[PDB]
This record gives sequence, C-alpha cells and structure tokens, in this order.
Amino acid sequence: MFMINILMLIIPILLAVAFLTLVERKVLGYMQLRKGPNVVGPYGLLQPIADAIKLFIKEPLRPATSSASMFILAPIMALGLALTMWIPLPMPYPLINMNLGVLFMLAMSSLAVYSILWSGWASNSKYALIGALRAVAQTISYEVTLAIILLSVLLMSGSFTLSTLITTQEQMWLILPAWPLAMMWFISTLAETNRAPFDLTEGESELVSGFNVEYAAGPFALFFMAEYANIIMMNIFTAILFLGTSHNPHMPELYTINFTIKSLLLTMSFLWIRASYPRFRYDQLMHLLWKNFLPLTLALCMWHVSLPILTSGIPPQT
Amino acid sequence: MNPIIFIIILLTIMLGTIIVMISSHWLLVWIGFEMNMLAIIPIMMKNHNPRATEASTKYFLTQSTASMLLMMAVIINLMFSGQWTVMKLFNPMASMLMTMALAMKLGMAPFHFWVPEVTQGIPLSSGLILLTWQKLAPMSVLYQIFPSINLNLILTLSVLSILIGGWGGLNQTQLRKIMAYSSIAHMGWMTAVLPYNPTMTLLNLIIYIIMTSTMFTMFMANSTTTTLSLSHTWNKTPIMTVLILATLLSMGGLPPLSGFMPKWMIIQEMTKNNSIILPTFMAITALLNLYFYMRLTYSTTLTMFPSTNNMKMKWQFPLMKKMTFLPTMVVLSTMMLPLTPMLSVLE
Amino acid sequence: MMLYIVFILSVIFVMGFVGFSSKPSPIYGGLGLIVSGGVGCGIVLNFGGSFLGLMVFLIYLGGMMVVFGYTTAMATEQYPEIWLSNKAVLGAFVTGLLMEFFMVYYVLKDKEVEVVFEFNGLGDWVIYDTGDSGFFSEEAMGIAALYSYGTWLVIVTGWSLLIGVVVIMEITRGN
Amino acid sequence: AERVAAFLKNVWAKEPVLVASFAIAGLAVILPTLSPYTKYSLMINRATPYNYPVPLRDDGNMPDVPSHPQDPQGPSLEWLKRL
Amino acid sequence: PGIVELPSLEDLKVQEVKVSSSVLKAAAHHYGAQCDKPNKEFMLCRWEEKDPRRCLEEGKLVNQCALEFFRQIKRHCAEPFTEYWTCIDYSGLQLFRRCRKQQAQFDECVLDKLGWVRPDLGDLSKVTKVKTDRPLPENPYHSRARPEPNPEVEGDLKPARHGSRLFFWTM
Amino acid sequence: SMMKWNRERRRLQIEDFEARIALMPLLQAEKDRRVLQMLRENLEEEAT
Amino acid sequence: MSMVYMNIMMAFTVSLVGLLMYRSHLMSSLLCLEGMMLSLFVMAALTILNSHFTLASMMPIILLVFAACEAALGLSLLVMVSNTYGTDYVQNLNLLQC
Amino acid sequence: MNLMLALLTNFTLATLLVIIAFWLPQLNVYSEKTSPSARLPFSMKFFLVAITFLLFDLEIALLLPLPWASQTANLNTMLTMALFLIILLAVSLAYEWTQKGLEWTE
Ligand SMILES: CCCCCCCCCCCCCCCCCC(=O)OC[C@H](COP(=O)(O)OCCN)OC(=O)CCCCCCCCCCCCCCCCC
Ligand SMILES: CCCCCCCCCCCCO[C@@H]1O[C@H](CO)[C@@H](O[C@H]2O[C@H](CO)[C@@H](O)[C@H](O)[C@H]2O)[C@H](O)[C@H]1O
Repeated sequence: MFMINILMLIIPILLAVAFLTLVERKVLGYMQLRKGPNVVGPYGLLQPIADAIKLFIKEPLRPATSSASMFILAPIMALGLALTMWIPLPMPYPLINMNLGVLFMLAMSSLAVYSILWSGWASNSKYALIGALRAVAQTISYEVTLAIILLSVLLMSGSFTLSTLITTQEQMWLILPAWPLAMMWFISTLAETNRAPFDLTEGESELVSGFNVEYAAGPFALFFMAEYANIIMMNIFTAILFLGTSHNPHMPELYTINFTIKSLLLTMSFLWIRASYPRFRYDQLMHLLWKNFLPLTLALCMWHVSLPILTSGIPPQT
Repeated sequence: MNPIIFIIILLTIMLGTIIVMISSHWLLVWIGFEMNMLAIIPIMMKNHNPRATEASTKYFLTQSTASMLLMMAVIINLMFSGQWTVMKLFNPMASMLMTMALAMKLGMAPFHFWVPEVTQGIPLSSGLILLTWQKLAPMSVLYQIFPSINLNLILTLSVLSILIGGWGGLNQTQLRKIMAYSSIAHMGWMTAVLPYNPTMTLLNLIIYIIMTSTMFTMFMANSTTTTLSLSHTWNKTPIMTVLILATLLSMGGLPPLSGFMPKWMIIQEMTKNNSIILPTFMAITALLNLYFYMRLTYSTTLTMFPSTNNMKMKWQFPLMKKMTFLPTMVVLSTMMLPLTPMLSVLE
Repeated sequence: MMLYIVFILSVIFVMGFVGFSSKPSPIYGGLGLIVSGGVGCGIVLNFGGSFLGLMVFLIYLGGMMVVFGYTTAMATEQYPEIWLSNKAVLGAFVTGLLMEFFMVYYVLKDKEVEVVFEFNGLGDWVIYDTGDSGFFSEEAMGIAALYSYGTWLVIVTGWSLLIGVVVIMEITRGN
Repeated sequence: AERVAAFLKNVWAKEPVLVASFAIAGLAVILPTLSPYTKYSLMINRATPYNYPVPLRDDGNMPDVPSHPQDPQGPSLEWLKRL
Repeated sequence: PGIVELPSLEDLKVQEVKVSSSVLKAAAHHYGAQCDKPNKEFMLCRWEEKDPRRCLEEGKLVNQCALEFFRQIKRHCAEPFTEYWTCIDYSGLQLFRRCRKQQAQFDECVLDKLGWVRPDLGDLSKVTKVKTDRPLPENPYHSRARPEPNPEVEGDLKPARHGSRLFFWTM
Repeated sequence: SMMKWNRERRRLQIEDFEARIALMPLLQAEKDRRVLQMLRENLEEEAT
Repeated sequence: MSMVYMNIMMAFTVSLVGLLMYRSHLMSSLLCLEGMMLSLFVMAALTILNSHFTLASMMPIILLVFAACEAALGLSLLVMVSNTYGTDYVQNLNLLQC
Repeated sequence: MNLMLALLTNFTLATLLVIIAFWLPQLNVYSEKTSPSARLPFSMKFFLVAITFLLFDLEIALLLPLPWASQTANLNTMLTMALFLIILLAVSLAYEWTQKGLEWTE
C-alpha cells in the first residue's frame, strides 16, 4: 500500500518533467511570436516521448572519464535527491509526515551540490572542473538566503512542520505579511536551480562554454530530469510557503486542484522570466547575493524575530 | 596587520585563556582552547614567509589533535559521571587522555618536537606569546585535575622534559631554538611538583614567565635571533650585555638570583614527601641548561667577539624599540630571592 | 534484525572510517567521510535526536564537507589513484576491516567483549527509556534553551565565529 | 540639522538597499522596547501548560489556592479571551 | 541487595476504560471537571510517593470514577456524544476546532440532563489543593543519613607565630 | 491579520493542552499498572 | 557499556590512528581530523539523548560549530601551503629542521 | 520504516535509470572511434567565497532554533541574544565588505 503510494509519486513526477520540457518550448515559442513543437503529435504532445527515446539510444560521448565511480555517482545522486525532495510535501497530505520536514528539505537540497562537484571531478578536464566550482560557489551562496528567509517565515508559522504552513495561512496568504521575503525567496530559487538569468553553466562566460571544447559528461537526460524535477519542486515549495491553499478535510481533492494550479503558474513564471531578461555576469550575481539580498535578509530576519514578540502574535509550538 | 585588528586578535588570545581559567564547565574550557588557537595563528603568519606558514601548519596540527583528545576525555568523563564540572576526572582512561592532551599543548616531551620548530619559524614577539602566555591555560587545567592524574605518567613526562630540554639546547646556535628547549626543560619542573604542591607549580610558572619575557624583550631590542648576532651587542649597547648576563644566570638557577627560588622551593616540597632521588636527579640534570646559558654569556658579555666596520654607523642612532616593562622585569628576574616567603600569596 | 538497526549502522560507521583513515586519494577520502556522516546522522536519529541528526546533514555534510571537496578540487586533487591500488592504503584497509570483523564476531557470540572498557552485546535497545508521553520534543526544548539559559555560550560562540572571519582574511591575504 | 538631512539624501540616492536594511534593523531593535503588547507575549507563553499542574497538599490555610478547577480562585485567562 | 517487592497480578486487576483516544479527547473537558477530586488525590500520591506501588489504591479509584462518568453519558447523552467524538476521530490531529457544531450539541445535552458546565479556558491548568489522609512521606528518596560535616574553624585570626618560619627568614 | 490568527491559535493550543491534562491521571494510572504487571510477569519466568 | 559505544569508540580510535599516521597529502590528514570530530559528535549525542540530559542537547551543536570553524582555519593553511609549493604534500614542510 | 523504503526506492530507481542509460546505447553497437594533484590555477577569491559560506552557514546553525526559542518565558533574554547573533552575522559581512573581501577584480 505504501509501495503503491511511492510509485504514485515517482512516476507522475517523471511525467510532469517530461511534459514541462514541452510547455517550456511552447511558452517560450509564443512569447517569441512563434509556435514551438506542433508537428510531433497533436500540439506537440508526443515531442517529449520522441526526445526521450532519441536521447537514450544515442551513442555515449567521449572522452573517457577521470573517475568511473564519480562519473556514475553524480547522476545517481542528482536524481535520487531530486525525487527525495518530494516525499514530505503536503498535497495536502505528505507521503512522509515529518515533524522537521522543512529542515529535511533544506538538508537534502544542500546535498545537491555534490553532483555538480563530482561531475566536475569526473570530467577529466581542468576547465570543466573550474566551471563546476563556479557553479558550486553560486549554489552555496544563494543557499544562505534561502535558509535565512525560510527561518524568518517559520517565525510566523511556529514549527518546522510543512503541513503547519497550511494552518498558518488558513486566513491569509503569507505573501501579504512577507512579500519582501517572497521576492528574495523567488529569485534565490532561480539562482539556486541555475535558471535564467542565473544560468551561467549554460552561459557564455565559462572556460568550457566554447562549442569546440570537450570533456567527459553524461548521461544528459538524467541530469536534465533531475534539474527540472527541482524546478517544479521549488515552485511547489514556494506555493506552500507563501500561497497557502485552504484544506477541507472532507474534500482533500479541492486542495490538490487549487494547489496544483498555483504551482503550475509559478513554474510558468520561471519560463516567463527566461524569455524576458539577459544573463547576469558571475561577479554581478555574487554581488546581488552578498551585497543586496544578504544585508536585507539579515535585517528582515531581525524584524521577524521581533515582530511576533512586540505584537503578541507568537505562533503556537505544536 | 591593521593595528586595531592586531589589538582585537591579542585580546581574543587573552579571552580564550581567561575563559579556560574562569570556567566551571568542561565545554567552556574546550571552547577557550579553541578560541585561543584560532586567534594565535594570525600572529604566527603575520610576516608571510614559507617558514612562518610551515610553523603555523605544524602548530595547528598539534593543537587540533590535542583538542580532540581533550574532548574525548571530557565525553568519557560524562559517560561515567553524568556531569561536566571542571574537577577531578572520574575515569582513569579520561585522566590519561586529558593529561596527554595537555602535555601536547604544553609541548612536554615526548610531545615536544613542535616547540623548537614552531618557535624558530615565527617572529620573536610571537615566540614570546607562545612560550609564556600559551602555558597559562593548560597549567590552569592541570592545577584543577591533578588529584586524578596518574602519578607515574606525570612524573615520567616531567623527567623526559627535563632530559630532552637540557640535551636539546646543547646543540643550538639559534636563540629561538635555545628558548624553546629551555621552555621544555622548565616545563618539567612545574609538572614534577604538581602532584605534591600545586602552589609551587604556580610559583615556578610565574618566575619562568618573567625571566622568559625578559630574555625575549632583550632579544627584540636589538633584533637578534642567533648567537653570533647577539655577540655584537657589546659593541652597540653594553648595558644590555650585563642585563642579559644577569638574567641568564638567573635562568640557570644560580643563587642568589631569582631563578634559584623555584628550584629551591620545589626541592623542599618533594623532600617533604620522601622523594629524594627524583629532586636530586632533576637538580643535576638542570646543569645541562646552565651549560648552554653559560655558553651564551661567554659570547655576549664575558668576552668580546669580533665586530664589523658597518657597526660604527649604528653608534649614531638611539634604541627606539619600546622595551615595555624591561627595567621592572629584569629587576624581578634577578633580585627577588630575599622576598621568597611572599610565595604564600599564591596559596 | 531491524531491532539491531543501531548496531548495524555503527558497523557501517566504522567501515566508512576505515575508508578515509587508510587515506586513499583525498577525493575518495571525502566520500568515505560523507557516507560515515550520513550513517552517523542515522544513528543519532534512532536515539531521538531528529534535530541533531539533521544538523549533521545540513551543516556537516551540506556545509563543511562541501567546502572540503571544493578545496580538494582547487588545491589538492584533480584526478585520483584507483582506490585500494596502493600497498599501504590496501593493507591499512584490510587491517581495519579485520579488526572490526573480530570485534563484531566476539561481541555477538559472547554477548560481551572487553577492550579498555567493558561492552555488552545484548542489543542497544535494552537501555532505552520506558516512559514517554510529553507533548513536545525534549531535544528541541534543550536546544531552544540556548537563547534563554545559554547567554554566555552565545556570546563566546558568536565572538569566535566573527574572529574566524577576521583571522582567515588575515591568513589568506599574503601581505 | 541640515547636514544630517543631506547625508540621508545621498545614501537614499546611492544605496537604497542599505538604507532600507538599516531602517528595518533599527525598528527591530527599538520597537519591542516601546510596544505595550510585548508584555502579553510573556503572559501568553506562561499561560501555556506543557506540564501537569501538580496539586498541593491542603494543610488547611491556603485561601487563594482553589480546591476545584472551576472555583473562582487561581489565575484567570479572561484577559487572553478578550485579547 | 534486597528483593524488589512487586504486587501480585490479582492486586493489579481493575476494570479498564476501553474507549479510544478520540472518545477520551471528546469527553476530556467535562471529565476533568467532574472527576477532579479522585484524579488529584492520585496525582498528589504519585508525586509525593515517587513510587507507583504506593498509589495503586488511589489508581483504582481513578478508574472507578472514570467508569461512572462514562456511564452517565451512556445513560443520558449517548447520541449527541457519539456524534461529537465521531467527528473528532475523523481528524488526523483530532482537532477540537473542526467540530464546534457537534460539541455544542453535546455540551447542551449534558448541561440540561446532568448539570455539567464545561470548564472555561485556563481552568484545568490551575494548581489546586487536595484534602488527603495519606500521611506525608517522611523519606521518599530512602536517603541514608548524611555524612557529618568537618569541624568548623572558629576564633580570632592572630598573626603567625614568628612569621612565615620559612628556613632562615625572621618575618 | 497574522497577529489575530496566531492569538487564536494560542488559545486553541491551551484547549488542546488542557484536554491532555484532564486525561493524564487516567493515563498515569494505567501506565503504572501495565508496568507493574510486566515486571511481575518477568519475575515469574525468572523464577522458573 | 552498550554495544553501540564499542563501534563509536572504534571509529574515534581508527580516525586517530589515521590522523597520526600521515601519508603525503595534508588534505587526507585533515579529513581524519574531521572524522574524529564526527565520532565525538555522535558519542556525545548518544550519551546526552539516552540520559535525557535536556540542557546538554545544545552541546553537540557547539562542538560541531567550533570544530567546523577550526576546519576552516586548517583548510586556509593548506591553501597557503599549496600556494607556496604547488602541492599539499607534508614532506615540503621541513624547512624548520634547520 | 516508510522513510527507509522511500529513500531505498528513490535511489534504487535512480540507479537503474543510470545503468540502463549506460547499457541501452550498446544495443546499437556503434563503430569504434580510434580518435581522441596541484593548483588549477585556483583563484584565492573562489576559496574565500567557499570559506565565507561555511562561516555564515555555521552562524545559521545557531539561528535555526529561533522558532522554538520564542516559546520561552524569558523573552527579553531570548530576543536580546537572537538579535545579538544576527547583528554579529551582519558585522561579519560588514568586515568582509569593507576590506574588499567581496570583490572579483584582480
Ligand atoms: C638584591 C639581592 C639580590 C642580589 C643579586 C645580584 C643583583 C645584581 C643583578 C642586577 C641586575 C643586573 C644589572 C646590574 C647593573 C649593571 C650596570 C653595569 O654593569 O654598567 C653597564 C656598563 C655601562 O657601559 P656603557 O654603556 O659604555 O656606559 C658607560 C658608563 N659611563 O656596561 C659595560 O660597561 C660592560 C661591562 C663589561 C662586562 C662585564 C661583565 C661583568 C658584569 C658584572 C656585573 C653583573 C652582575 C650580575 C651577576 C650578579 C652578581 C652577584
Ligand atoms: C520520462 C521522461 C524522460 C526524460 C525526457 C527528457 C527530454 C529532454 C527534452 C529536452 C528538450 C530540449 O530543451 C532544450 O534543450 C537544450 C539543450 O540542448 C537547452 O539548451 C540550454 O542548455 C545547453 C547546454 O546544456 C546550452 O547550449 C543552450 O544554449 C541552453 O539554451 C534548452 O534550455 C532546453 O529548452
């Protein structure tokens, strides 16, 4: 019974990722005055299937890896952690009801940086490793604000339990009392997942960005699936955190429908943003974190520790 | 370093030691050591050269290993007593680990190899901190746990330290290496008397610090780090050679100078406990230290080594180093024996 | 066998330690420590330390060990020697697992072994507490008390971290 | 003064993010000491009963200790219901 | 050491309250008001004695009071009560605030048919005083007699005789 | 809005905590009997 | 003692032997130093949690924080050594022999 | 048990996808190709961003208990020490900022 529950989470996750690739191409297409995939299947509905089959029967790349074990471990870690991030999410009921579910999600995401580091180590390329290290420095930098922002919001929720965020927002979305934190949270999730305008791993300033450069890599599909599973998951987390959906215990499906729409819309905004802006320089996105978000996030953390005390609005512990 | 940052770092070195000395909780003692180690590394690195980097690395590895052993002893003590109070330990394994951890921090033999190398690799002012202030925290801990210390272990560490310090200093021409082996030898006296009368451990520590501080300050005044560069002092600042002579004789433990007092009072306490062989062995072995102190006095004060022509240019300029507290320290280093009964203020 | 989860985890804990203590290439040394840390958190969880366990993952694995691997890549290793392809590394690894295997053998068979301390092999579950029905987590209450009971701890811990930033900037400037 | 106002103008033009950060932090440190409802936070935290309220042995002269939970004596939570 | 004294299985036998936690949660507020006296005697015994073997008689009276309390509900208010705890039982957290409509029906029933008034917010957390005939335990920890302190040092402080007396020093 | 809702949640928490307090005497009495029975049963098998 | 302590104490002993028996990389020895702290964290947490020493629950956190800060200092020294020599080999740190 | 089953299932599937991603291409039997430590040099700046992350991350460990800390009776002490920690976190940033620890220009 629980084994069914796990598969009813894992398999739909992989299907959403597959069809998000189609949604991204069509949304980006129409914002660019074109259509995007509309030939492979009606409205391009078979395009994700054709891409998936094509990638898995493609020849593996050269050159050979520097470390076989790290070459294999990186994709396992990326995809294993990506799926694990979904198990405590309340939709409205979680697969695993953790008392410290928010902390679990922080802890698991901080481990996602290892796949970047290991794949750089296994690339057998000096320049590819330097690219991986720049990506790691970006990831960990923006982890600082995500943790501090998250801590600030929980001071209004009162615990680390994800389903308690639902109760906290029973009257009102947390985005109203905390829109300044929501703004910086949303950007941090973009930078955390290496999404435009923070997608420097796919940019023009890397030592390995040159088309004619080569290094050990892959499989491409597995890394791609892991990344897009995190995009959806972060936007699901963003909805729960700031756009809490009302839960009726006798009609849980209504929560799920409304909660799914909000997550979809937030995910579409990632695509919206990718279509709209140029790319940051590496030093400029570091400046954005260390000299803008971080000073303001520390100040707002001070404020949100003090505010419940001075208003007599401390939330309950249980 | 920015002078304000240098002041803050020195105050943190002191804060770490003060935390060790006022803490009633083993965790706070451990924190004091951690804070102290963190703050002292920059002053060792401050002149930026490969030798200073090697010394900082060797010091870091030694101290970090010692601090992990200290924490292991504390946790074992918690498991067998359920409490954290800084006092006698309640498990013999915890006692051995903490004693070894503190011996490593002190640089006692046979955990001594780092002291000569680390002292040689850092500036004189840093070496002064390393060989004086850094002894205060480990000694203050040993002062409180001594009832649970294994007698054979602590006396073995003391005997080895006196032997190794005496023999190690004989082969040295570098002033910083001489002071390092002198420190190791003087360490053995402090721990040897600890089981019998911890007050005499404090007396020896205070007088050792004063004499060592005097020596480093005089070495800094003329920027001398080798025996031969010190042998030019007679032809620049003759008074400094006389002061160096008096202090070296005092460190040698010769009556009627101050340095005899700790040796005299330690011998008394050990004999009251029917320990005759050990103080006699220690007193005789200390003649090794007197020998390489006397060798320095020969090349500095009692003979005149060859000078250089360019020394004439130095005659035209005054000493401008601060030499803080030097007149007071040198007097205390030499003329305090008539006030020996004042040691009761340490009780 | 699930009733010996703690002991089984602690065996894996030791095996990981023998991993990086035989000191293969730093790249794989970090892997042994990461696995040991994850197993270490698992042991702490099974004693009721949920917050403490997750701190290991967040701070020790997601923080300290990430920085170790970051530094290893830049300053130490870029490609490794094959694990256990060196005489000393393999001999040290074999020696460690033999010692662990024999400790495990005698503790399970005689239900007790004795090295420095006396160890009992009945099962770690036997020492657990039989009374629990409070409406909160005792561990969380103790950690939360840092801000009420532990004013002095916060000051010195806060000062040490600030001094750490200053010191490391001093050390790495190079002039 | 007017030198002070000019300085606040230059930072508000060049460093609005830092001006906002110091303003928000300043309120965090000042308002709690001025708020009248801060006292209620302490009272509410003390009105939350985590532990069983162990009864007292009635020696015979504790007039202000209720014998039954619904007796008038003892601390009231009337202020909390209205708050 | 001695033999740990344990009561016989027959001495431990009581009629249990075999109802679920949702039933107990639903009745908890009225149960706390109605059965306060035997419950508080039991809790005073447990904290004073610090030994469950010393409070078994008071523990049985806790059960008998509870059984008579639920017999009153089964006698006059079963249907409103059954509706109330069935709503409580649905919630994964057994939340009171989801069932205020059924709670009101149950509270109205017990007030009319039994006179029970639901205690107000804060009442059940009061420290109360209980009358008891059980004497106050004299040595609940079974402590041995404490060791005698060392003799006090008293009298006036006088200067040391002939000074420090350290070797040759005359002061 | 957050202040009002968190005040109400604190009042709801006190209600939940007081329901537990009302039930603790019954739960304590059961636990003591259960513990004593298990120890008595272990003792009988120990004698055998 | 309980069985788990045997293995945690073995892990500390193993990492201590690993710390005292260097090879070449200074990095490999720092990992053994962090391994020592991890085993101390686990043994401290097990003792404190099992005994219900409530206020001591914060002690493992302070241990972890201070040990990580000391590990940052160790890594900084390693980088400065690697800058001087281009490797973190401990055999290049033998100038002070004389 | 459930959490262990979930973690095992998630990483088991990830492992199977990885190996079949590596074996399935071998069905094609593509032709053979026959045609192809030390500093990096590492910048000190990239090391210092990692170290700064760590020290900031350790201070965040001390701030995580704040939601529970607010339930205490000694709110004045708790609020004073909470703001003290965050302020020292700001002071660490200010020191880094004003000594050009956050620059990327060489
Ligand atoms: C109180 C009870 C305890 C008693 C213990 C004994 C106390 C004495 C120890 C005090 C501490 C030592 C300080 C003694 C002061 C020394 C004064 C001195 O010697 O003069 C220095 C002299 C000056 O040289 P210059 O710079 O050229 O000045 C010319 C002057 N127009 O410099 C020179 O000319 C160079 C001299 C050549 C070297 C001669 C070497 C022998 C020096 C003998 C005196 C040293 C005494 C120390 C040993 C203790 C003696 C008992
Ligand atoms: C059951 C599901 C199985 C998994 C199926 C996975 C199907 C993957 C289909 C991907 C469809 C193409 O999607 C598109 O791919 C290219 C990569 O070539 C990406 O391209 C991006 O990354 C590459 C580097 O990786 C850059 O060179 C490029 O400049 C950048 O835009 C686009 O951002 C993405 O929109």
